[PDB]
Amino acid sequence: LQLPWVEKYRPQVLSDIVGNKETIDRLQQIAKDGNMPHMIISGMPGIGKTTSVHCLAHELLGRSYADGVLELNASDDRGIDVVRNQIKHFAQKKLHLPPGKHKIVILDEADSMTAGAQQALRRTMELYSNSTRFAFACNQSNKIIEPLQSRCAILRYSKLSDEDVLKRLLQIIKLEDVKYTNDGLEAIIFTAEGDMRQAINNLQSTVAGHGLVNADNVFKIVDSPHPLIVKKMLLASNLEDSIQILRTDLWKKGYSSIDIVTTSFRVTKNLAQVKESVRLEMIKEIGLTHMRILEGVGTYLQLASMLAKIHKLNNKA
Amino acid sequence: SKENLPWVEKYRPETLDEVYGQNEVITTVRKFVDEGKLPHLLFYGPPGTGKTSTIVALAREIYGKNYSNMVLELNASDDRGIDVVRNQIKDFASTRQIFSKGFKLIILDEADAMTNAAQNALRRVIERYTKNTRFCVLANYAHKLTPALLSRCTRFRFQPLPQEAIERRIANVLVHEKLKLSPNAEKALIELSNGDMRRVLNVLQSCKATLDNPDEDEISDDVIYECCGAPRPSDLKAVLKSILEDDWGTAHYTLNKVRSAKGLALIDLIEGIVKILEDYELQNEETRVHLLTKLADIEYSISKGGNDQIQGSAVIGAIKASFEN
Amino acid sequence: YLIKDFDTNGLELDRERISFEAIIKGEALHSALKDLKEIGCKECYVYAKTEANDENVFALISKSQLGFSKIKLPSNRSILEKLQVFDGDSTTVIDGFAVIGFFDFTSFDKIRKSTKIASKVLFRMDVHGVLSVN
Amino acid sequence: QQPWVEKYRPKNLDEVTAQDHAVTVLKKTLKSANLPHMLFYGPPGTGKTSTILALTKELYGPDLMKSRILELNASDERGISIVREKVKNFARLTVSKPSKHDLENYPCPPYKIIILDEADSMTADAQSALRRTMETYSGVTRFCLICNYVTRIIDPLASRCSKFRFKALDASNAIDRLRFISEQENVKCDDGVLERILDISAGDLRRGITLLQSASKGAQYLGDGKNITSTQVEELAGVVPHDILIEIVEKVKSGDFDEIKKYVNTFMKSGWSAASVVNQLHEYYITNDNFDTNFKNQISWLLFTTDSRLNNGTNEHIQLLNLLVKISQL
Amino acid sequence: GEQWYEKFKPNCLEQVAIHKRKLKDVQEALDAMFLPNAKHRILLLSGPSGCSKSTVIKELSKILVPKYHKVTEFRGDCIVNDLPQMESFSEFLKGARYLVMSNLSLILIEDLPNVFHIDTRRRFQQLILQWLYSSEPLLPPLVICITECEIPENDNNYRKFGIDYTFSAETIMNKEILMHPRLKRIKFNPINSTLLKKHLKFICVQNMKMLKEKNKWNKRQEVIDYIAQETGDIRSAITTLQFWATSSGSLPISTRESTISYFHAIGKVIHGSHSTNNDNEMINNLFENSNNLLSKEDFKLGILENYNTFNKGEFSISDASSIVDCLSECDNMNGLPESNEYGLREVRKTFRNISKQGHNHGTVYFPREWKVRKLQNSFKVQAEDWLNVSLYKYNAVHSFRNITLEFGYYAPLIRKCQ
Amino acid sequence: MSLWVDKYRPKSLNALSHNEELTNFLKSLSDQPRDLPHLLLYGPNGTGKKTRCMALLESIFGPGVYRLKIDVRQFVTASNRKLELNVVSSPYHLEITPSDMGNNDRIVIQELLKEVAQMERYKCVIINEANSLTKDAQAALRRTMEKYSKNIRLIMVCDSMSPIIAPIKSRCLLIRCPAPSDSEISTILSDVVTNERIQLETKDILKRIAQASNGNLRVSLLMLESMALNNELALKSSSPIIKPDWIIVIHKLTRKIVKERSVNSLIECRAVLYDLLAHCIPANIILKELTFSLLDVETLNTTNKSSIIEYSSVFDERLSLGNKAIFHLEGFIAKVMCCLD
DNA sequence: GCAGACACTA
DNA sequence: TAGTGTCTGCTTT
Ligand SMILES: Nc1ncnc2c1ncn2[C@@H]1O[C@H](COP(=O)(O)OP(=O)(O)OP(O)(O)=S)[C@@H](O)[C@H]1O
Ligand SMILES: Nc1ncnc2c1ncn2[C@@H]1O[C@H](COP(=O)(O)OP(=O)(O)OP(O)(O)=S)[C@@H](O)[C@H]1O
Ligand SMILES: Nc1ncnc2c1ncn2[C@@H]1O[C@H](COP(=O)(O)OP(=O)(O)OP(O)(O)=S)[C@@H](O)[C@H]1O
Ligand SMILES: Nc1ncnc2c1ncn2[C@@H]1O[C@H](COP(=O)(O)OP(=O)(O)OP(O)(O)=S)[C@@H](O)[C@H]1O
Ligand SMILES: Nc1ncnc2c1ncn2[C@@H]1O[C@H](COP(=O)(O)OP(=O)(O)O)[C@@H](O)[C@H]1O
Ligand SMILES: [Mg+2]
Ligand SMILES: [Mg+2]
Ligand SMILES: [Mg+2]
Ligand SMILES: [Mg+2]
Repeated sequence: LQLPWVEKYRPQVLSDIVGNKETIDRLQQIAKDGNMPHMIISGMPGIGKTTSVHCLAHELLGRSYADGVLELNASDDRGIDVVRNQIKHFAQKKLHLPPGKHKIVILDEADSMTAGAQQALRRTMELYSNSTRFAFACNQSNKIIEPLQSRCAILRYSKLSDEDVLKRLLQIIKLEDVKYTNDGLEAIIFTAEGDMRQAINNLQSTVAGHGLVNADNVFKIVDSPHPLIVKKMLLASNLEDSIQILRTDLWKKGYSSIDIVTTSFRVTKNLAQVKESVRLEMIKEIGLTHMRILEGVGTYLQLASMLAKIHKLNNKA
Repeated sequence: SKENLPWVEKYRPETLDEVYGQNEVITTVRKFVDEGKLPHLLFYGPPGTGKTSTIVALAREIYGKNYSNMVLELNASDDRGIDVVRNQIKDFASTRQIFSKGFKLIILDEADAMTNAAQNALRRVIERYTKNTRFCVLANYAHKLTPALLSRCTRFRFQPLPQEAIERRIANVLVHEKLKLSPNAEKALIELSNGDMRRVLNVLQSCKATLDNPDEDEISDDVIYECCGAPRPSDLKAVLKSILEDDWGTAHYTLNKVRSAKGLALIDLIEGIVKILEDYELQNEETRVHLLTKLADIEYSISKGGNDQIQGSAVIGAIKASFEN
Repeated sequence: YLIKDFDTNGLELDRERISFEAIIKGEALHSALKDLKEIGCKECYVYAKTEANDENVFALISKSQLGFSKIKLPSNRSILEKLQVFDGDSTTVIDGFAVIGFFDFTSFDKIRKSTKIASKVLFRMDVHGVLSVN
Repeated sequence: QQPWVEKYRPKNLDEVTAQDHAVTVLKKTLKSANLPHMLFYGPPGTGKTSTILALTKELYGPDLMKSRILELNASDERGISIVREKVKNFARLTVSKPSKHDLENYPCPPYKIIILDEADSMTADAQSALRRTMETYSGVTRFCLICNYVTRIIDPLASRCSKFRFKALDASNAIDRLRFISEQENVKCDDGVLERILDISAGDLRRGITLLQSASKGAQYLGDGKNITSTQVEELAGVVPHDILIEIVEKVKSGDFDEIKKYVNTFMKSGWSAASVVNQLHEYYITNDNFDTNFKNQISWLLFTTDSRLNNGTNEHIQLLNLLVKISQL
Repeated sequence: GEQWYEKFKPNCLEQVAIHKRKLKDVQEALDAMFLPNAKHRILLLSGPSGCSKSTVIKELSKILVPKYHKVTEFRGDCIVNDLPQMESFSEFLKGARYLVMSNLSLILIEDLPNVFHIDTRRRFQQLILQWLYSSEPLLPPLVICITECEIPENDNNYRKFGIDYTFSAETIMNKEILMHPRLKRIKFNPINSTLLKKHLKFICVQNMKMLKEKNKWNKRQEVIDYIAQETGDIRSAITTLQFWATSSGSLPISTRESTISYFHAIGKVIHGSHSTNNDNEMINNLFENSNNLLSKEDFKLGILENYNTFNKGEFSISDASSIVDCLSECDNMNGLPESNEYGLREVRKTFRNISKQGHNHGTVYFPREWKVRKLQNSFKVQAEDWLNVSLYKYNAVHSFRNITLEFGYYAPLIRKCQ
Repeated sequence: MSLWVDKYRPKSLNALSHNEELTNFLKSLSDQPRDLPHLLLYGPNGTGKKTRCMALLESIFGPGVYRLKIDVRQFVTASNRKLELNVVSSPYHLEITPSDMGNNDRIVIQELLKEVAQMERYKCVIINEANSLTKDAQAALRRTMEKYSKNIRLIMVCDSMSPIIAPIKSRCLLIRCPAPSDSEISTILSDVVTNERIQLETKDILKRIAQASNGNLRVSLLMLESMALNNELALKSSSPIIKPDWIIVIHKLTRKIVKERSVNSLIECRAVLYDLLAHCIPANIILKELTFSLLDVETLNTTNKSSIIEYSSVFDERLSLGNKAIFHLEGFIAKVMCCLD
C-alpha cells in the first residue's frame, strides 16, 4: 500500500508551503492574530490553494477544527435547499472558542455551485457573520457572484516560480533519497510550467519507472508540452519547416486535430509579437479550420492549409 | 468465445505482454505495478492505439478473480451526469478490501464527453479518495477535459503503432489461421494502416473472404487494393504524370479512365496525390500554398457533396495552375 | 439478458474471522431502521460490545444534522437471542472488547422493509468489514 | 402495381450488378459466423439498403425478421437518451431461439444485427455513447452503419466498423441491369438510350430506373409503337438542348453585360435547374479543344466554385449570372 | 475579531455613503408612501452591490416609522417546517400585510426568493401583483432591493433563456410590474470617489491608535486613494482597508474587479480603453472577464448598430464596409468564441486606425430587434386571421410566402374598392 | 367572389391554356395511377404547379378533389412547447402546410405522415415549398418514401430546388413547369376580359401586364385586378402600370444607394431594411431584387455591375449559412456603395 | 466608454 | 469663472 507522492508528501503546516512568500507570511500572521475574515482564493490549478486552506485551518484551530467544523467540498449534493439547511445549522452550534478564534466554513471548488446557493450563502453571512467565517477555494473569482466578493478580502495566488518548485523537489528527493541529475530536474521544471502537482507526478513516474532522474528518461516518458510546440510552429519562418515540425511533433506523436486547433487558438490569443491585423487574420483562419474540423473534415490537409494561409498572411507577398 | 467474433474483438490482448508498439508505456506501467503504486494513470492517444485493451489487461493481471467485484467499468454507454458521479462513483470509491488489499481501479473510458460540473465533481473525488482508490481516465481529445483534471492525473501519450508492431501483429494473425501474405501486400498494409490496429484487422478479415480458397493461396497487392478500394500507387503516379505533361484533354481522359476502370473515389485520390506530392521539392512556396489551399477547399466541397466530374476537373486545374509558379 | 453476464461475483465472506455475531428479533430492528430513515442520518454506526456480567451492548447510532442519535437496542434475552464478540478467530470469545462499524445509510435503507415482516434477524460481520445479514 | 424502383429492388445477394467486392465478402460470410461491423458509404442510390436487406434475408429469414432485427431511422425520435436506452436494451437481449424449420432451411447465425440508416445525420454524442456498446457488447450482436457522408461519421466509428465502399454505378456498371429491366418490362431502345440514361444519371441506378419508367409510360401513352429515342429521355431528364447551350456560349463570348443579363433572365424564367446547365457547360468547355490551358484552369475553378455555391442551397439565378459574367470576362 | 464594516455601521443619515440627490428623491418617495393614499404602492431599488441600497432605507425607517425601527425583512432561509418555498413568500406577504395601523412595520425584501426553477420563477410575478390592485384600506410601505449582478456562465443550460444570463430587475420582473403606475424605480450608482475618500478618512482617524502602531500612517493616503478610485463598493473598500491595516506590509492588495456593463463593453470595443494602451491585452482581459456576454447574441448586433456613432457617421465608407463584411463573415461560424474574437479585434483595429478623426462621437442605441419581432408577430397573427376569414367562404391555398409577398398589399387594395 | 386567382381557375385537365407538352406528359403519368412513382415539381414561382397537381389528382381520383376540411392538430416537441398547425385536409389526399418553423419541423412531418400512412388504394401528400427544410425534414421524407413506398405518394412543388438534397432528387421524378410566354398570358387575360365583358380599347395594356409580371400568372392577374377596380372596370392605354409598395421601396432604396454613398445613407438603408424585414419575409428574394435593381441603372458601367453581381453572389452564399440576414444585407449594400464611390 | 446637464469651489 | 467631479441614459415574449 504505497501512498502516491501527491498525497504522501502533501504539506501539513504552512511552513512547508512555498511559491508565494508574501501570501504564506500573511496567512501565518493572520493565524497568529486569529482575526481571519472571509476570503476568496483563486488561481491556476495545482498551485497549492486547498492544501493551504486546510493547513491554515489546522494550525489556526487544532482540535476544534478537527472535531467541530463542517467542511463541504464538490463531492456533495450542492442543491439550494440542502446547502441552505446545512450551512444554517452549521452557523449555530457554538462552543467555548477562544476570543480570537472563529469557525471556518471551508468551501472547495465553489465555481460550479448554483446561484441560488450563492444567495443563500449571502443571507447566511449577513445573518450569522459574528459567529462563523467563510473560506473559499476555487480557480477563478469570476464564477463567484459580485455581492459575495464585497464581504471578503480576495487573495490571489501567483504562479509558482522555478526556484520554489526546485526547492520543493530537492526537499522531496532528500526525503526519498533518490539520485537525480540537474538536467533531469531542469527538464522536470520545464515540463511542469509552474504546476507543482504535475512536477510531483512526473518526478514520481521517473523515479518509479527508470530510477535515476535524468533528462533523457523524462523526455522518453513524457514529451514536450504542446503549447510550446504550437507556439514554435506559428512563429516558424519557412512553410516547409512549419509543416515538418507539425508532422513530426503532432501527427507522428498522436495528437488530435481539434486539440491542435484549440492550442493554436490559445497561443494566438496570448501571443504578443504579432501585429493586431496579423493576430486577427490568424484567429479568423483558426476559426475557419475549427468549423471545418467540427463539420467532419478532420484530415491533415486542413491543418496544412491553415499553416499555408497563416504563412501567406504573415509574409504578405 | 472464439471463431464466432469479428477479427477486431478476436485478437484483443489479455495480458500486458500482448500489447505491442507502446513498449515504453508497458514497461513503465509494469514497473509501477511491481513497485506497488498506481499514480492515477491517464491514457491519451488516437483511436486504435489500444488504451482500453492495455488498461483492461493490466487490471486483469493485477486482480485475477477480483475483477468482477473490485474493478468498476464506466463509459458513455451508461448515464454519466452530476448525480451519477455524485452517488455511484462516491459509493464505489469508499469501500474497503474483501480478499486482497490491492488498490481500487475505476475505468473512465471516453470520459471526454462529461460535463464541466461532472468533471469538477470527479476531480474532487480523485483528490479526496486517492489513498485507496486510483482512477484511470481514457480520452481521445484533451481539449474537452478540465485542465485541473490533467494536473491530478499522470498523462501517458499513446503513439500511433509503428511498422514493427503492425508487422508482428500481422505475423501473429497469419500464424494462428495459417494464411500466407505477400511482402508487397505487407508493405501496402503498412502504408494503409496509418497507426490503426482496427483498420488492419478489419481489412484482413475482409481479404480472407475475398479469396475463393481460404488456404493454399497468398494475398497480393491486387487483392488488398480491390478489397478496401484504395488506389494503387502506380495509378496515382500515372495520373500525376498525365496531369503534369498533358494539359486538359488526354489528362482528363486518363483520369476518367482510371476512375471508371475500378471505381476509384475522388477523396482517396486526393490523399494519394498529396502523399506523392509532399516529398516534392518546390522552392517557391507559393505553389505549395496554392496546392494546399485549393486541395483543402476541394476536399471540403466533396465532403459537402457535389458533382464528381466538376471536382475532378477542379483538382486537375488547381494542380496545373499551382505548378505554373 | 445473457450477453455480458460476467458470472462469479458474490460479496461473500469467510466464517473463520467473524468479528461478532448477533441474533435479534425483526420487530425490534424494524423500529430502529424506521426511526433511522425519516430522521435522516446519512452516516450510521454499528456498535458491538460484550460484558462479563452478561450486559451486552449493541446499538445502531448515527450522526446527522440533528446531532447525535443513539438508538440503543435492548440487551435482555427476551428478543436478543445471542450476542458474542470474537477476536478474529470465530472461536475465542472475549469480553470487554468493542467493535465499531461505519456503514452508509443507503445500505441500511434496503434492509428496513426486509425486516418489516420477519421473525429473527442474524447479524454477522468479519474483520474485513463486510456484513452479512440473514 | 408498384413503381420500378421498389418492384425491381433486389432480394438476393447475387442480383447486384456492380458492387462485387462487398457482395462476395457477404456471400463468403454466409457460411461463417464472424460477420464484423460494416460501414456502408458511397454515392446515393448505389443499393446499400438493398444490399443489407438481401444479406439479412439470406441470413435470418422472414421468421427471424421480427425477433433478431432492429432498424432505427430518422422517421422517429433520435435523441441521445432515447437512442441510448433503446440500443442498450436491444444490444443486451439474449440470443433468440429459432425453430427447427429455420435451422433446417436457412443458416441461422448465433448473433443479431442492428441496422442504423442515415447515420451521417446522427449527433457526435450519440456516436460516442454507442462506441462502447458496439465494442464490448459485440459478442452476439453486430451494428451496421449506412451513410453517404463519411466525414459526418467520427473517427472512432470508422475504426470499429469495416469500411465497405460502394462504387458509383456508372454506365458499364449498370448496362446489363438496365437491359434486363428493359427485357422484363418490354422497353425498346434504338441505339444508346440506356447508356444515355446512365450518362445523365449521377452514378446512380434509381434515378435511371425512374427515367426509364417515365419514358416507357410516355411511349405507352403515345401508342404509335415506335422505340424511345435519346431526345425523349433528354427532354424528360431536364437536359438542356445543344442548340440552347451553343446560344448561351455564343452570348457569353460577346462582351456585353445587358444582353447577357437579359438572356439569363429569359433562361431563368423557363425554370430550368442550374446544376444541369452548369454540368453541360463544364463538359462542353472541357471537351472543346479551342481553348488554352490558363483559360481552362480558370473556368474550371469558377465552375467548381459555382457548383459548391449551388449545392450550398443558394439562388440559381444569381449564381448562374455571376458564373456567366465571370466566364465572359476571362 | 470583528469586521470593520460591521463595527463602523452608520448611526445617522449624515454617515451613509449616498449622493444628496439620491437621498432627497428617496426621502420624498418614502414620505408620500406613508400616507393613506399613495401614488406609488411599492418601491423598487435596483443597483450594484454595496451602494447603500438597504442601509439607507434602514435609517429611513428608523426616522419615519415612529412618526405614526420597525422593519419586516423577509428571510428566504426559513423553510417554515412543512411549507414549500413557493408558498413561503406568499405567506410572508399576507403575514406582513396586517400591519397597516399601530405597528406600521416597513417591508424590506432584500433577500428575494431564488427564482431559477420554472414553477418558482413564474410565481414571483403575480404574488406582488395581487398585492397592488387589492382594494383594501390603508397601505404598509414595501421596499424591494435587487442587486444588479450578472450570473456567471454555467454548463448544460439547454435553451439558455433570460434571467439566468444576468440577475437584474429588468430580467426577472415582467412588463406589467416594470411600468406599473403604482411603482417607483429608483436606480442606484456606485459610491463616488469623494464619498469613499471621506469615509476612509473617518475610518483612519477612528483607528488612529492601530494605524500609528505600524509604519502605515505615512503610507495610508496612497493606499486609501487607490482603493477609492479602483472600486465603487464601500464594503469592499472597508474590507480591503482592514486587510491592509492588519497586514504587516509588502503585500499587494487585491480588489473584486467587478464586471463591466453591456454599453460599457460596446464603448470599449468601438472607442477604446485609456487604462490599457495595448490592444491585445484589453480584449484578452475582457474575454476572461465577461465571456458570458460576448458569447451571446445581440452583442454583434449592438456592434453593428453603434459603429456609426464613432464620428457621427463621418468616417471611411471603405472601413465601414470592411467592418460589416467582417461581422457578416463572423456570423457564419455558428456563434463560436473564435468568431467573436475576430470581429471585435477587426472593429477595434479599424477604429484605432481611424482614431485621429474621432474628436466628436455620438450616442449608442441598443438594437431594436424586439420591436421587429413584435411587428413580425402582429403581421403573423393578422395573416392567420386573414387566412381564417378567407377560407370560410371559398378555397385559397398559396402558402405563407405568397401571402406576405403578393397578398400583403394587393389583397387589401381589392377589398378597399369593394 | 373575390379574385380571378381562384374564381376562373382551370377545373378540368382539358382547360389548360399553357403549353400542351407538360399536359401530355402528366396525362401519360396519370394513365396508370397504380404505377405512378413519387413526383417532384420545380419551376418559377407563380407558374401554377399546384394547378397541375390538382389537375393530376382530378385525373386520378375524380370529382371532389377540392374540399375545404379545415382541421387543427396539436404537436409536442422536446421538453414542453405546444405547436399549432392549420393543416388542410381533403378526401384521398392531404396538403402539408410549411408555415411551421424549420427547427421544430421533424415532429409535425413525422406524426402526420405516420397518420396518413397507418397500415391499410393510396392517399397522396402535397408538400409545397420543400426548400425551407433544414435537411432533417428532408431525411425524414426520404426515409418515409423509401420504407413505406406501398401506400404513400409524395408530390412536392418548389422553386429553385438546389437546397433539396441529392437523395430526394434521385427518388422523385422531375417535372419541369416553365413559365408561359407573353402570348399565352395575353390570351388568358383576353379570355378573362371577354368572360366579364369589361371595356378594352387597346390590347397593348394586356401585353404590358404580361411582360411586367415576368411571366407570373398570379402577379399578372392581380395587377389586372388592381387597375380594373380603380378605373371603374374600364382599362385605358394611358393608364400607368402600377406596382406594389415592395417594388417602389426597392427602387427608392436602389436610387438612394446610387446617388448617396455615405454612412448616414447606410443607416437610412438599415432603417429601410428593418422596416421591410418586419413583415416575416426571407432575405434571399430581397437580395435578388436589390441586385437586379442595381444592375438596371444605366449610369453604371460593366465593371461596377460585375463587382455588384460578384459580391451579391458572395453575400448570398454568406446568407445561406448565416443565422441572421441584416449582417449580409448591410455588407452587400456597403460593398455596393464602396464600388460605386 | 461617451453625450447631455448640474453641483461647487477653486 | 473654467475646470474637475459625477447623475441619466443608452434597453424586450
Ligand atoms: N507550495 C507547495 N509546496 C509543496 N507542495 C505543493 C505546493 N503547492 C502544491 N503542492 C502539492 O500539490 C498537490 C495538491 O495541491 P492542491 O492545493 O490540491 O492544488 P491546487 O493549487 O489547490 O489546485 P486545485 O484547484 O485544487 S486542482 C499536493 O501533492 C501538494 O503537495
Ligand atoms: N498494441 C496492440 N496490440 C495488439 N492489438 C491491439 C493493439 N492496440 C489495439 N489492438 C486491437 O485493437 C482493438 C480495438 O482497440 P481498443 O483497445 O479496444 O480501443 P482503443 O485502441 O483503446 O481506442 P479507443 O480510444 O477505445 S476508440 C483491440 O481489441 C485489439 O484487438
Ligand atoms: N447493384 C444493383 N443492382 C441492381 N439494382 C440496384 C443496384 N444497386 C441499386 N439498385 C437499385 O437502386 C434502388 C435501391 O437503392 P437504395 O438502396 O434505396 O439507395 P441507397 O443505397 O439507400 O442510397 P442512399 O440511402 O440514398 S445514400 C432500387 O431501385 C434498385 O433496383
Ligand atoms: N458610511 C457607510 N455607508 C454605507 N454603508 C456603510 C457605511 N459604513 C459601513 N457600511 C457598511 O457597508 C455595508 C453596505 O450595506 P448595503 O450596500 O446597504 O447592503 P446591500 O446593498 O444590500 O449589499 P448586497 O448587494 O445586498 S450583498 C453594510 O454592511 C454597512 O454596515
Ligand atoms: N393552364 C392554365 N391556364 C390558365 N391559368 C392557369 C393555368 N395554370 C395556372 N393558371 C393560373 O395560376 C394560378 C395559380 O397559380 P399557383 O398554383 O399558385 O402557382 P404556384 O404553384 O407557382 O404557386 C391560378 O389562378 C390560375 O389562374
Ligand atoms: Mg483543491
Ligand atoms: Mg476504449
Ligand atoms: Mg437507403
Ligand atoms: Mg444591505
